[PDB]
Amino acid sequence: SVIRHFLRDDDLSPAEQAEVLELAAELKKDPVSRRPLQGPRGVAVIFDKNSTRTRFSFELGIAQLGGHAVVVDSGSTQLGRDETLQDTAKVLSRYVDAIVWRTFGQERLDAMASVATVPVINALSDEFHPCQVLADLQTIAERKGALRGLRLSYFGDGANNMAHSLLLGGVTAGIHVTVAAPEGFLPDPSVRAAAERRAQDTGASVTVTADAHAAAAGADVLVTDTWTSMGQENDGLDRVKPFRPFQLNSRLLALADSDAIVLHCLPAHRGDEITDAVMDGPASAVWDEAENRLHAQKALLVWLLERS
Amino acid sequence: VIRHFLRDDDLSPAEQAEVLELAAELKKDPVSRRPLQGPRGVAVIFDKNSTRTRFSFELGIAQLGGHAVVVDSGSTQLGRDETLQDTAKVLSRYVDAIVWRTFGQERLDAMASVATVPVINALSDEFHPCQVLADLQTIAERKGALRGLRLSYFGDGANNMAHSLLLGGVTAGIHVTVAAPEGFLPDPSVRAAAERRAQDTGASVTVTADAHAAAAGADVLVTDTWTVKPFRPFQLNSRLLALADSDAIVLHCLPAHRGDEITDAVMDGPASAVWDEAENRLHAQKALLVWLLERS
Amino acid sequence: VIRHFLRDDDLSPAEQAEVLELAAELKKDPVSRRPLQGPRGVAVIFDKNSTRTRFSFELGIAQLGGHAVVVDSGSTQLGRDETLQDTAKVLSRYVDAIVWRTFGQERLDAMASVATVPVINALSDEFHPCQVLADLQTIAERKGALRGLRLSYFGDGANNMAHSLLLGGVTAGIHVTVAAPEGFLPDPSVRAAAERRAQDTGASVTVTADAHAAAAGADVLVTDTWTSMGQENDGLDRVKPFRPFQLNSRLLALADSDAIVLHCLPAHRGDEITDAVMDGPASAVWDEAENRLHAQKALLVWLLERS
Ligand SMILES: FC(F)(F)c1cc(Br)c2nc[nH]c2c1
Repeated sequence: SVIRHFLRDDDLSPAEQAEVLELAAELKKDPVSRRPLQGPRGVAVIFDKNSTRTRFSFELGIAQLGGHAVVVDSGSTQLGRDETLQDTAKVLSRYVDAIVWRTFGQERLDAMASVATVPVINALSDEFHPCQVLADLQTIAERKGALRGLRLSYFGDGANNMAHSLLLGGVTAGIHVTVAAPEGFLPDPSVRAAAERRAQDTGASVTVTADAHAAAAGADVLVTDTWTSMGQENDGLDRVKPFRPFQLNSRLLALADSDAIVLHCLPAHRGDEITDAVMDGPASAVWDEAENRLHAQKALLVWLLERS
Repeated sequence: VIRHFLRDDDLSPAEQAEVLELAAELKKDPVSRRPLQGPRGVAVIFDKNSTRTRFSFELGIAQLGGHAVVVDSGSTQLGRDETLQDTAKVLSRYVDAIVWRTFGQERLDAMASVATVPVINALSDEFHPCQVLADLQTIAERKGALRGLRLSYFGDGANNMAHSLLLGGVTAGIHVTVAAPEGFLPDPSVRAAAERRAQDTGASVTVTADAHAAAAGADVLVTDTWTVKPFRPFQLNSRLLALADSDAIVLHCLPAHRGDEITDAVMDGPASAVWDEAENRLHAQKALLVWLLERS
Repeated sequence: VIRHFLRDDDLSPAEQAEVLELAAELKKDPVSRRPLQGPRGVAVIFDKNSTRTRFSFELGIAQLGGHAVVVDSGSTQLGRDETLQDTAKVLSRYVDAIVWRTFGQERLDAMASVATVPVINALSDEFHPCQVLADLQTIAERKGALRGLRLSYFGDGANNMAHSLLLGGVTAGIHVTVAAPEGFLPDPSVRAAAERRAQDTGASVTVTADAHAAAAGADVLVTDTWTSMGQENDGLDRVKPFRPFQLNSRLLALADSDAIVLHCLPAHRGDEITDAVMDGPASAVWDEAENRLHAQKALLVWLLERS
């Protein structure tokens, strides 16, 4: 049987992503009804950098599937350094049934997935955050119903992991995705081209614009994220001035549909990419969105384990 | 309607009695209560590591059917853009309770006003209320009724054990004496809260520099590490112990620096209940969790 | 009496055979034994971290129905804050067994002298007895009966793997050879203990600087890294003396044609072992690594029922 991995959002076809999201809704209703890891079987959860959301959602989600998460800070273990990556993956494949890895370069994930004989999941990387976007899609479906044909606009740094994954995962769900970002901060060209091609299959579309007002108008869903990740703090750029016109504020939200909702991958810098009034107001779905990391990641793991 | 346990007086006298009864029932049947079956999650967060706090809470939560997500001090420095209100809101979607070892009471109070699940003070600078629940469980199983008993704490009277022994002690009806040198006395608002609670239970509060009179007729003698000249007269030694009531029991929340605040002869002797006391952290904290969860 | 496992000879030949049989049974049926159901707790304490030791113990304890409380080295180190005796007395109230990776053997002996639960040496400076249980399980599943096999270890002859292959090997009736350069020889007390145990089992102990002689006709070839972190600053050139003892294709070709190769991992490819040997048909290093899980579960089951 071919071993399935989930490193980027387009690793699932449109029909596959729909199966995962339906399973996420089922598991939210009945959270201990699927026990593929009963035993317990192990799952490795490896961090090159920590995250409250990633830690809590995976460790508890794996336990609720009957399994046992072994949670490792790769800084402490010096992964890749004390032995080859291939040697590590061969031994992991003997102790666990899946590998969940938060790491930086996408090439590292690809390397691990090409040698491991268990599913590899990208918990969060520099280029993609596909588990967050599964949770986002679950949240949108909860509140709006059918995903096909919705209009979603993302604002801020157009080349970070959330911009890339909202493009790929959004068009895989049939959502028309707009990225509003200033010049110099636009999506990676190969990611954009992949999203445009996948959008053809689903009847969705990809738009990239510097006009925040135009991106917000008529939108069903508005999304933003922090303007700067940790690796970019020393990149030499002013990472405030280019982004101020793209702030998700009350004025911008008033341009979207009356029933629009707001999403934000945590953490948030209130006053930069998003204001208190929007973050804490009635259109915000950020806390359900964070909860749904637990359910959507469980669904992904059930689905990958069962097909591998 | 969400109950928290940040200081000993957060429990009324009747409520503390319920928790201690539950601790005794759970010591006898440790897997008979499964409110976290699933597993449901509990966060166990350390701003500063505490190995013995981690053992008792992590195993206790598991024996309730749950799964402890244990976060050590290394991640205390939250990353860029992380807050406390937002952390509390997210934790409340993943876990059914939050156990937190932090420093200032201000931080505990802040988490508790935002979180929609119970918050437990695992250990703080001002109070150690889970240790005192275990201490009261230890006294009761060895001596029976706590009301009327006479307890004396020796040493640093300004630290978290002195404060919690005052508040939790008088909540149980114990006559509490702190014996401490001049610069190391209870915080005055804590002392006043304890004097107030004591009127409801028939207990009392005494603060003295006279170790001999604190030990004289004591039923329970407690000490704790000092951190050093001002504490030497309060050393819990063979000599003070002779002054107490017969069958008096000695407590010490660990670790002990043998030959500083307490002697080998007292700690290894037949008055010592220090090992049962340490075990009872497990039972008393499980009881507290069961009790908080069913009211929240 | 409470049984501890601090060194390989803590098990008699008969008891070691019982543990290894249990490891084969647990490999077949990994969740059929639940002595820690509840869960009961097991302490897994690291004075220095070992990730593969963490994985195997943490999952193994869970599959016995228990809950491992894992303490990494980022906590205040045992012994500094209170006596080891005091710490052992508290641990004994919280858990049913203590698994500990520490440094000198006297710390293990101290903890076991007072603990009322079994103490297991996860890994120490002098011995690695759980790794050698996994090694023996691997050899037995690749070779059948252990008695009379010839095993040669190459490299630093005084590290924990050399000492444990000597002790655990002769306990199983294996003729053990340590091939090491002058000045890196087994501890004499350990060599004498292995020589005495070998009289009971028909085994033998050989120590030699002749790598070629040690490889010739061997059934099992073993090596390990030449240097631990603790040794990086010891002032020795820790490469030149060891290159004649590299486990490479030429050395392997001297052994029996059905010989297998073990390495407790991690490996430094190109130093103590070559890519060709470690990725070739004689290598059993991946089954070896997996068997840490099964052999340590067997040990825990066995110690818990005898204590
Ligand atoms: F699979 C093993 F063996 F347990 C493992 C896992 C990790 Br994550 C590691 N990081 C450095 N060495 C490692 C070894």
